[PDB]
Amino acid sequence: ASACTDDIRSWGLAEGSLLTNFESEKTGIINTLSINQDDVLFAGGDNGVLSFYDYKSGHKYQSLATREMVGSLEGERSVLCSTFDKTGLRLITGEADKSIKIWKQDETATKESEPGLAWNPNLSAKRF
Amino acid sequence: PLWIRYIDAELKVKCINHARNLMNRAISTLPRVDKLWYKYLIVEESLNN
Amino acid sequence: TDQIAKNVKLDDFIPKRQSNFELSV
Repeated sequence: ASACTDDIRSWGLAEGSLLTNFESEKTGIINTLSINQDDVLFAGGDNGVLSFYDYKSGHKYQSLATREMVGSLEGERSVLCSTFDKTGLRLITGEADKSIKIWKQDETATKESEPGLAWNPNLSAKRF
Repeated sequence: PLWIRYIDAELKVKCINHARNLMNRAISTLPRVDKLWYKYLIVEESLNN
Repeated sequence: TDQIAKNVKLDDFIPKRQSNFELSV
């Protein structure tokens, strides 16, 4: 996976072929990408928004804004680095507010109780 | 502007084939820049091609 | 003829996995 502002793409390395265009529209500058073994792709925005996508479809299933530590400037609400733990169940992020944040998936969730963002590919953007 | 200036320099001295080779390179390099396609189109239309 | 912008092909822009998410890599 590779990303530039508002643009996350997936590439097959065996031949350098474009695999999928993610639904990264309006997410702004992306500072970091991480992929776990469950096909979750995480994109950390410079605007401080955590974007979670399904790697195979490129579907953005969750958007979650980080909260900067007390006394921080609005510009400090920015994700700078990330990595999943070895099991892929914990996401570690380093931010401009000088803190490290640990994220984990909700175990009470299910396909029906937490559907996430709807699959609704925007035809207006010609990235298909 | 550099591409356009180069193409114009080529056309002003009537080197139409150098200009063609250059316009083909321009659209092959930056196919999403409409200005380059319109330049090639207007050049060939001026020559009744 | 096919001499114009020979190196530019529509398929280079199309994401191969959109037609089949489960494509094997």
